Formats: sequence, structure tokens, C-alpha cells
Amino acid sequence: VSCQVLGLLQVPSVLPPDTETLDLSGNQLRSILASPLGFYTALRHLDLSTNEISFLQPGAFQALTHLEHLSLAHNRLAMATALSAGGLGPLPRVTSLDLSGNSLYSGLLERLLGEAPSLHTLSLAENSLTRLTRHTFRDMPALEQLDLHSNVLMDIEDGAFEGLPRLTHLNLSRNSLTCISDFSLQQLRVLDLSCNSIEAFQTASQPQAEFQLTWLDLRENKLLHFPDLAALPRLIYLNLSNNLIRLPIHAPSEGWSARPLSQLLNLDLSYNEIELIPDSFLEHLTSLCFLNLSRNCLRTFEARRLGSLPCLMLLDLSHNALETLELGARALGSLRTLLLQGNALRDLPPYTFANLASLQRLNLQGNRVSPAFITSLRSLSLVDNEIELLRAGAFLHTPLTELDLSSNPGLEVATGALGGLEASLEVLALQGNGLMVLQVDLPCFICLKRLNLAE
Amino acid sequence: LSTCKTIDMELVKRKRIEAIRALYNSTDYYAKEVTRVL
Amino acid sequence: TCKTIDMELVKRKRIEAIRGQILSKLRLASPPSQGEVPPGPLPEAVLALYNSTRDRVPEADYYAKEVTRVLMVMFFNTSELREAVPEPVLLSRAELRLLRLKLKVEQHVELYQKYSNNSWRYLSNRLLAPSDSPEWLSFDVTGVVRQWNRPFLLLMATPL
Amino acid sequence: LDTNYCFSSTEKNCCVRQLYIDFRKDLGWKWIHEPKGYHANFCLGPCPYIWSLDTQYSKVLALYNQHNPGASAAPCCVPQALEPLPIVYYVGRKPKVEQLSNMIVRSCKCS
Amino acid sequence: ALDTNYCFSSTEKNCCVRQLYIDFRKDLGWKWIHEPKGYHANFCLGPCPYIAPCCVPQALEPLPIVYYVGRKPKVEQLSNMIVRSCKCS
Amino acid sequence: EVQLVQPGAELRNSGASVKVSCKASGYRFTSYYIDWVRQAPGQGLEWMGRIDPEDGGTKYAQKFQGRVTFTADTSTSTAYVELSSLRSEDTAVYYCARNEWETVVVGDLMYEYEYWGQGTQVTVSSASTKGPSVFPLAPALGCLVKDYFPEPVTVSGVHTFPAVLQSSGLYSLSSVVNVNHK
Amino acid sequence: DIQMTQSPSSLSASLGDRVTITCQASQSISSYLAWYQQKPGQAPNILIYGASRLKTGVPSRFSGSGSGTSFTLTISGLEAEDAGTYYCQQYASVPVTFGQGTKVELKRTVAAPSVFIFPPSVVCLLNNFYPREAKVQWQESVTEQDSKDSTYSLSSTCEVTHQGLSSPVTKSF
Ligand SMILES: *[C@@H]1O[C@H](CO)[C@@H](O[C@@H]2O[C@H](CO)[C@@H](O[C@@H]3O[C@H](CO)[C@@H](O)[C@H](O)[C@@H]3O)[C@H](O)[C@H]2NC(C)=O)[C@H](O)[C@H]1NC(C)=O
Ligand SMILES: *[C@@H]1O[C@H](CO)[C@@H](O[C@@H]2O[C@H](CO)[C@@H](O[C@@H]3O[C@H](CO)[C@@H](O)[C@H](O)[C@@H]3O)[C@H](O)[C@H]2NC(C)=O)[C@H](O)[C@H]1NC(C)=O
Ligand SMILES: *[C@@H]1O[C@H](CO)[C@@H](O[C@@H]2O[C@H](CO)[C@@H](O[C@@H]3O[C@H](CO)[C@@H](O)[C@H](O)[C@@H]3O)[C@H](O)[C@H]2NC(C)=O)[C@H](O)[C@H]1NC(C)=O
Repeated sequence: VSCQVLGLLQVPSVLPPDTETLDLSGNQLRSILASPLGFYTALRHLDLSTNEISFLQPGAFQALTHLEHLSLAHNRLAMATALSAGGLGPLPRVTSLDLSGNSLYSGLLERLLGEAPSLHTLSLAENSLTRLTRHTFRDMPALEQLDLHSNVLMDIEDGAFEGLPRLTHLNLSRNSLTCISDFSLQQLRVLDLSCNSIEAFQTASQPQAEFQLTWLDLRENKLLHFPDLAALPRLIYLNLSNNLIRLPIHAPSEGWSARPLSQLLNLDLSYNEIELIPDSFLEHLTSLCFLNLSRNCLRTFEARRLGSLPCLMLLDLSHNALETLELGARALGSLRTLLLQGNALRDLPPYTFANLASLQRLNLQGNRVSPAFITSLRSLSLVDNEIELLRAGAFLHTPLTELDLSSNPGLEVATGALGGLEASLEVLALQGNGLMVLQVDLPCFICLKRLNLAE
Repeated sequence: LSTCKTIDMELVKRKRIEAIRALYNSTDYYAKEVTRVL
Repeated sequence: TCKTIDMELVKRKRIEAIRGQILSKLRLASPPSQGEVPPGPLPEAVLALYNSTRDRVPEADYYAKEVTRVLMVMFFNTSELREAVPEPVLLSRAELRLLRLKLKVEQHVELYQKYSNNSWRYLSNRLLAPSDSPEWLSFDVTGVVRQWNRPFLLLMATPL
Repeated sequence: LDTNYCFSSTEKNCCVRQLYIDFRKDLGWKWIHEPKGYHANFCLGPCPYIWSLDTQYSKVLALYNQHNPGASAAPCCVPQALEPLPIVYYVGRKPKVEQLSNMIVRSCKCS
Repeated sequence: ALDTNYCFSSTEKNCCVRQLYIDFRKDLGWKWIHEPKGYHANFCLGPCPYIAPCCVPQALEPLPIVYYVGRKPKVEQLSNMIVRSCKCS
Repeated sequence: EVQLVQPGAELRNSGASVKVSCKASGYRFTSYYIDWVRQAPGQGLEWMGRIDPEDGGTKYAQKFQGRVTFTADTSTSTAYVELSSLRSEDTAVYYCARNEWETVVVGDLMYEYEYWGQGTQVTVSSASTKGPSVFPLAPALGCLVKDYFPEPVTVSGVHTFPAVLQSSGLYSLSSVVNVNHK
Repeated sequence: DIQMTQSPSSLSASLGDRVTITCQASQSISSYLAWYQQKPGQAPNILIYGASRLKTGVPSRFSGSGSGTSFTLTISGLEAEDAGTYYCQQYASVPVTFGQGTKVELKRTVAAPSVFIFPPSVVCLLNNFYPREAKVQWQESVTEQDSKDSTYSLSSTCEVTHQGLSSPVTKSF
């Protein structure tokens, strides 16, 4: 049965008794009374969400013995705890409860929640929970996801999640947390702490068994140090972007001070205050694949260690203030992409990009770099490099497929500049160069598909 | 997962002291002189 | 000190904080519903009051104040003043405002209160700069009010 | 946020912390002849950012006035009132008296 | 001590008041604020180096509004709304 | 640690109003509730309502509807009570409690109390002042004290007995086998 | 209004014994109770949180049990410091209601009073007797139990009978 968004004031009594799934979302129900609802004891999916239901009968839901999922979400149940003691009754078979958007409160939540051994996923997000005490989450031994995002949570006692030995997903996004002094959720798998005010993150020291966390989200926080993650071997994804880290523990605004990353895969140190990389910092990030470092004010980036970052598939580094860069031979061997634009490079060794065994994409826009241009490089962008003369042997043995040289006033193309690009180039753009005549034989380029010679 | 307690006091104050690092009776960023005229 | 901060997130966070701030300063748990809104533009009195307060001339300063005005009957009807403010506990500010016609020569004026049956109590005094056009002049009269077109009395008080 | 409460307790929120400096005991300087010291104090304590909703319980609206009164983006704990301090120090051979500004702090807000 | 009359339409890397517009219909998605359609809120941004330091507003302005509660109209005045100048702390 | 202090209320003539002070320290005053519990020597413990200093919201029990009003003053971190139109069935010790968590956590529900005050004795007797008249007694031995209203007497193998009320006056005793402040 | 009753009005026991106080609620209470431990002169002190959740810093000899309608407090080994009045409280409805209070005192053995007389407001005095059942005929005023020997005393402003001495001695002056 689907009666959603019909504006019904009361519960309808004409529904067949054999109903297994009922939908009433978006109506004007203001109370869930026991008599209309007890007729349909065969319900397994009841949907009352997005109503104005304010009062709940104590024996309202006790008849629906075969409920598997109920959703009272986005209701006015905050005042129910005061209008009614007991609130929800025991729900012996309910598996998914969603009370989100109710403006529920800690303490009021401690009494509203009734015991449910079959609950699989509870959601309380978009509420007004300020703190989690020791006796908030009690008597849910089968919960494995708890959603709390967009709350005002500030304080969390040491053993708030003690009664949840099977919680695996914990979403604490957009909360008012400031300092994390401990972390010992052994079996937790996902932890999201984004859009918080966290100035310091410390984990537990020397646990009995390795933690199961594989997802940390510290983006858009106020961290000042790279967190100590020596006790988190299986952390795979790690956002630390949009923070204040200066590589390269204390909380100065608070005054609190009390193979580490072998299997980390996705590191994101973008938008930080990093100015230099100590050598030991990059030695730990073995088997790290995709490393982003853009919008950092770093001024020098070197990798001299043999085998360092062996499987680094991508290296995003754009929009720094670089003056120099050094790449060791047979070091970034598996490097397929390199973002380098937005910098201020002036001089480089002739084989600075040649030693990259499998480089394919290379953006070097807005840098003022003059051409040695790699059997594997595919896409190139020397846009806004203030170039004047392009020598003939620019791409003799570099089968490039895409090449951009736009916005280079005063460009003088030498004869035979596109030496070996006849069979490999596919799309070429020279917009805004202000060229007077073309010195490159276009018809000889069989594989060209699109051309841009505007302006 | 627990929040934070016991903000330190001794270490903080020492840092602050480092940062702080008849004419008297009648009593811009840069300091101004004190004189009296009667 | 190095340039590493973007204005996109700053704009978004300031936006959301502004939403929360307007909601908190008015003590509205949920935004008011528009079920009972009468059709048509705003009445003349409310628009006039809004344009009047828009004119350019403790822990409890955070929250909003209901704004009301009373026109002169300078003497006033105490009944209307008490109608504006139920009891003098909630009053937070009361500025007497004036509109001089034309003053081409500098002069000084002083405010006063009808204190006794014939006596008057002196108030703060201010000097008027010359001007060829009318302008609004103010004088904070908050103390006297709590004790208690044409020029008017603007009020600001905690809602009942 | 009483000054006495902030100065005679330990909380993890923006409060004024008590501090007295002695030119000889604390600063280790002796060229300032007068006075023996002053209560400079300082401000310390984080101000969390509060992510907002359209529907909130009536009693979480009090957190805004305490934590983000100005609806900033990244609030900071800063002094709200300051007081001057006169000293007497020797610069060479001529004694000097000056009324230094922004030296004594009484209260701190989140700004 | 850097008001809008200075930093606006100027190239400054140090902290000053920046431009920003609030429109209740699009940003906040609200229809219950009859007047005005919006206001210039602004915000302070920019590094404040030593002569951790923060840059905070110094001059602030109120913002009167008109809105509906039930069927009776009302006028109320908020405070500390528009950022006018910034200082180094 | 946090502690609330109340001063002894001595005596108040019938028909007047009493003021009970609950100055608090060691915590942020405008962040919690304040409860007012009354222990009359006739029956049990009775709970009047509670106040929220931050907002000022007042709630009270079914019996004290309009017969009591309590306010707060956030500048000096003190909470008050105002009892009006006193009768004989009002003499009791008025305590002062705190819900132990926060106003935010204890939204509209009710909790127990972990921080109590020291109480004040609001006594109504309509007796002004009269010094004790100690009477000697001898054949052990002791002292006789009569009509030492309205506030106690300290007298120094000893036994002192609680004062009793008779003919609108106190009655002390001592026995062995006077420093009166008022 | 959830009226609650404490079954024993008052009880007397001795050191190293088991004490029990019960509490009966007018309606269902779930687990929202509290027990208090007021001293003879001071303010009440919280003992038990919830219905069985013992607080921190209080002796563990007290134990909580029960739910819904019946609650009991049990003291493992009685001590001199556990003498006073004990209270109930419920927080499950807007009117918070307390119990009635049960006094707990000590006892060690019977003691005989030593009746005295003092002619002048004549006073007849009893001293050093255990059982608080002194019956004297011609404004009686008993004391509080002494901390040394847990003994009582009485003053009357005389014929005295007591359980300590079989003969109801009568003395006059
Ligand atoms: C932890 O919770 C946060 C908050 O809900 C999750 O981020 C949110 O993810 C949803 C997608 O499921 C985003 O919704 C999308 O929004 C866009 C508009 O921006 C809309 O067009 C899409 O149709 C979709 O509804 C939501 O924006 C996003 N919120 C934020 C602040 O990023 C996050 O994914 C959760 N983390 C885990 C590990 O579950
Ligand atoms: C870690 O979290 C950050 C969020 O702080 C993620 O950054 C987000 O990355 C995407 C794509 O890189 C950004 O979208 C971009 O928007 C610009 C317009 O400004 C558009 O031109 C680009 O094409 C792109 O779509 C997004 O803005 C950015 N979010 C923030 C807040 O900066 C990041 O992706 C996360 N890390 C990983 C590995 O997913
Ligand atoms: C720093 O670099 C990383 C890459 O290493 C950036 O993360 C990338 O962000 C984009 C934008 O969301 C992701 O593309 C998206 O992929 C999903 C899944 O395939 C798809 O559904 C979307 O439509 C979109 O195409 C990209 O996958 C992601 N890369 C990784 C490795 O996660 C990150 O955004 C950069 N930092 C900033 C601030 O932008």
C-alpha cells in the first residue's frame, strides 16, 4: 500500500489485513494510536516518516510482531519524551529504525530508546545530541551502523560505545568535537570525523589486538600535526586536506599534550601549511599509490631514496611555489601521472622527466619552462610557459597523442618542430599563440582528429 | 573514542612569559612617553 | 603566512554560521510556518517602522529585541507607552530621535526630562553642525523611559 | 563566564587564565625599577564551530552565544578588554616613565 | 583598523574585511523573511603575523528585519551582523 | 570543586517574605539547573520546581503554584527564592541542588541531585528577643535555662538536651555527673 | 504524583549485619530511582543511581536491586557511619516525589537508667539507658544517640518504668 503525500489526518482503517508493506510518508498524522494500527499485524515495512507525529501510544507498536523496518524520521518526537514516558516500547523484530531529524536530545534519547536485539542500523542524525555519556547506547548487541552526523556533539566519555561490541560504521561528520584523547574501538571499520574542530588526534597505545579501522576522514579540521598512526596498521584511506599541518602532539588553543603507515593507500595532504618534507616522512609511506600535495606552499620536492614510493601511480603537486625539483633514476618507476602546474620552475636537468619509466600525463602549465621532451608520455600541456622559440627536436622520440601549447605570445616555431608526432598526435590546440604562419605540415599528420587554431 | 581533559597550565604559562618578554604616581602599539606639565 | 587558504570553504562555513546565528538570536526551534500569512503587501505601519529603524543617524546583548514606536500625542500618552512595553523589566533600549528642519548656523542644544511637577531634570547635551537639508538627530533616552512627520519614540524590548 | 570561575578552575573552553609576573622572579630583568609586578594574565581555550540545522531543540540554541557569538568561520579566543601599565625603566642614564598599552587582560571572548 | 572603504577593490594580502552577499531566498532557502531580500554580511580573512594570532572583526553593525509569526506582523532588530573592519590579535 | 553556599535564615515574623540565597562557585552558573527541595520536620522531602539561569524559565510543582517564585542573577552566580505570605506550616530547611550533568543534557526530563547546599532554617515565631535566665540546680548536677528564644544557647561527662517549644519560648537544659550571641 | 512508601518506619541493628529497606511505587517506575543517606545534621547524600548503579567514592556495601515497582537497598556490613535516615526518589514524572525516610540506629545490649531528681520547674532525669522506651509519669526531651556507647538520656520537667529493670521504681522528694 502506498498512501504517501496524501494529506491524511488520521490512520486509515480500510486497509486489508494482509498488508506487508505500508507507506504514509508526507501526511499530516499527529499521533500513532494503537487501535487503527493493530489490525495489520502482518506488517513488515511500516513507513510513517515526514509526519507531525508528536505522541506515541505505549502499546502502539507492540502488536506489529513481524515489523522488520520502521521509519519515524523527521517527526516532532522531541516533545514526546516529555509528553510520554517510555516512548518506544520493545521492538522484538525491528531491524532498521531511523529517528533522524527529530531534534532528539541526549538524556531524552537515553529514555526514548527501547531495547531491540534485532536492530541492524539506527540513525539519529540531524538531531541535537550534545554529549554521549556511558549509559546512552545500551542494550543493542546487534547494531552495526550508527549515524550521528550533523549533531552538536562535543563531549564523549571513555566508554560510551562500550555496549556496542559490533558497531562498524560510525559517522560523526559536521560535529563540534575539539580534542580526541583516546581511541580504542577495536572492531570499528569506518570512522568519519570531517568538518569538525579537532585540533589534536591521539590514539590508544599498545592495544591487545590490531584495530580494524580502514577509513579515517579528518578533512576540513584544525589539525596542526600529522597524527600518530603507528597503532592503525589497516588504515587505508586518509584525508588530511584543508588543515593547518606544518611538517617539521599538542593543542595550543586548548593546552593539552599527552611501518606506521604500511598499508595506507590514498593520502591527501592538500591545502596545508607544509613548507618542507623531512626525508624520513616519505620513507614510511611505502606502497602508497595516489599522493596529492596541491595548494601547499612547499618550495622543494626531492626523492633520492632508491625504491621510495615504488608504486606511486599519481603525484598531484600543482599550485606550489617550487623553484627546483629532483627525481632519482629508477625511483618513481611506476609513476604514470604527474601534476606540476601552477608553479614557478625556472631551470631543470635535461633528463628531469626522461627517467620516468611509465609517465603518461604531465601538466606543466603556467611555469615558464623552456625545452628535453619520453617513449611513454601521452598528454602534455606547456600552456602559458612564456615560450618564444620551439626547437626542431622537441618531440622527436616522444609519441605524444595530446599536445597543448596555447597562450604563448611571441612563439616562433622552427621548421620540423613536430618531428615524430605525425603518427602519434591526435588532438592539438594552439589557441591564443598569435602565430603569423604555420611551420608544421598538418596534412602529414594522419592520426590528427581535432585541431584548434583560434586567436 | 573519548574527548579531551586536563588542559596543561605549567607549559602554557612559560611560553606566555617568553611572549611577554610623582610622575609614576600620577599614573599606538609602540610605547609612549610620560611627562607632566603644571 | 604562506598562501594556502581558499575562500570557497570560508564562504560556505560563514553562510551556515549565519543561518545558525539568525535561528539562535530569535529563539526559533523551527522556522515559522506561513499557513496564516495574509495575502497582499505589508501594512503601512510595519513598513514605516522598518524604514524608521533602518534610518542612519552583559550576556543578554546576543538576542533580538522587538521594535516598536509611539508618536507624540513633547508629551506622550503613558497608556500607549505601557501598551508598547508590558512591564519595564524587559526594556533594553529606547532612543529619542529628532528631525531638525533647517540649521544654517551652528548651535548647541540640551535634552531634559519632566521630573517633578514643574522642575525639569538635565540630560546629555549635543552640538548641531550646520546643514542645508533635514537630518535625523538622536539622543539615548533609555533611562527616563524605564523610569516612566512628528518626532517619535523608538523602542527596543524583549518579546513577551 | 565569570573571571573568578575561569581563574580558579580548569575547563577546556575559552577562559581567562590567572598569571602574575615578577620582573625579577619571572622575567629575570632588573632594569625596570617599578613596580614589583602586575597581573598580565592571558586567554586560552578552544571555541568549537557549531554546524547548524533548520530544526533544533530549544535548548541547543544557547550554545551559539557561548561558542560562536559572531557567526564567524573559524572562531578564536581573544581578549575583549585591556588596561594600561606604567613602569619605570632606565634607558642609558636617563630614567624613563611610560604608560604601555594592551598589557593587562580581564576577560576573553570567542571571536 | 581596516574598514570597507579601504580594502574593497584593493589588492591586499594582509587581513581586511572581504565582500559577501546574503540572499535569504537562495543561500538560506528561506521564505519567512519578508524584508529585506538580503544584506551585506562580509567576513574577515587574512594573515596577521607577529610584529597563535587570529584576525577578528572590530566594527559590527545591526540588521533589522520584518517577519511573520502566526498572523500578526512584527519588527525585530538583530545585532553584531555586518563585519565592517578587522584587527590583528 | 563546585560547592553552593546558603546562609542560615535565623527568624522571620509571620506574614512577611523570606529570601533564600544559593551562591554558587566552581562552575559556569549559566549552564545548569537549580532545584529547590524543602524538608519540613512534619513529613519527608518535598520538591518545588527548578529554574534555568541562562534563559529564566520557571517551573514548579502542583502545590507551590504562585506561592513561590525563584529568580537568578548571572552576574554574581547566585540563585534565590521568594516565599510570600508565611504561615506556621512553613518552617523548614530549604536545600539547593544541581542535576549533575548540564541544562542541555537534561532537556525536559528530570534527574537526581549530586550537589546539595547546606540549607536555611526559615523559622516563624513572632518573638523578638529575651536573654536566657539560667537557673542553678543541685541536690550529679546541671543547669536550667528558660526562655532563651529565638536562636540557640551554647553552654560549657556532660549532657545537653534539645530545646523544646512551650508558651512561645525555648527551654534548654544541662547535666554533669552560657555564651549567648543574641 | 507517584506516591512511594518505605516499608519499615524505623529499624535498629548492630555492627556487621545485613540491613534492608524496601520501596514501593504507586505506578510503574522502570529504573528511575535514587537512594539518599542523610546524616542527623547535614544535607542528604546520594547513594544509588538509576536503580542499582552505585556511585563513585561511596562504600560498596550498599547494593541496589529491583525494577518497575519494587526496589530494595541492602547494606552488607552495618557500621557506625551508616546511622541516619535513608530516602527514596523517582524521576519518571514531572512531579519529583521522595519517600518517607527510615531511621537506622545501633544497639548492643540493654542498659538500666539511673533516675535522678532535682527540686527547684522540678526536673526528673534519666541517664545511661539503652532502650528508647522510657515511660515516666509525675515535657520529656530525649537526646541523640551518643557516639561512644550508643546510649540514650531523658529529661522530664516521678515514676519510671523500663525494660532494663524489672521493678518499676518510684522515687519522690
Ligand atoms: C558520513 O556522513 C556524511 C554526511 O551525510 C556523508 O557525506 C554526504 O554524502 C551524501 C551522499 O550519500 C551527499 O549527498 C549528496 O549531496 C548532493 C548535493 O551536494 C546531492 O546532489 C546528491 O544527490 C547527494 O544527495 C552529501 O552532500 C554528503 N555531505 C557532505 C557534508 O559531504 C559521508 O559520505 C558519510 N561517510 C561515510 C563513510 O558514510
Ligand atoms: C579528501 O577530501 C577533500 C575535501 O576536503 C576532497 O577534495 C575535493 O576534491 C574535488 C576534486 O579534486 C574538488 O572538486 C573540484 O572542484 C573544482 C571547482 O572548485 C572543479 O573545477 C574540479 O574539477 C573539481 O571537481 C572539491 O572541491 C574538493 N573539496 C574541497 C572541500 O576542496 C578530496 O577529493 C578527498 N580525497 C580523496 C582522495 O577523495
Ligand atoms: C587530490 O588528488 C586526489 C586524486 O588522487 C583527488 O581525488 C579525486 O577526486 C575526484 C573528484 O571527486 C574523484 O573523481 C570521482 O570519482 C568517483 C568514483 O570514480 C566518481 O563517481 C565521480 O563522478 C568523480 O569522477 C577521483 O576518483 C578522486 N581520486 C581518488 C584517488 O580518490 C582529490 O580531489 C585531490 N584533492 C583536492 C582537494 O581536489
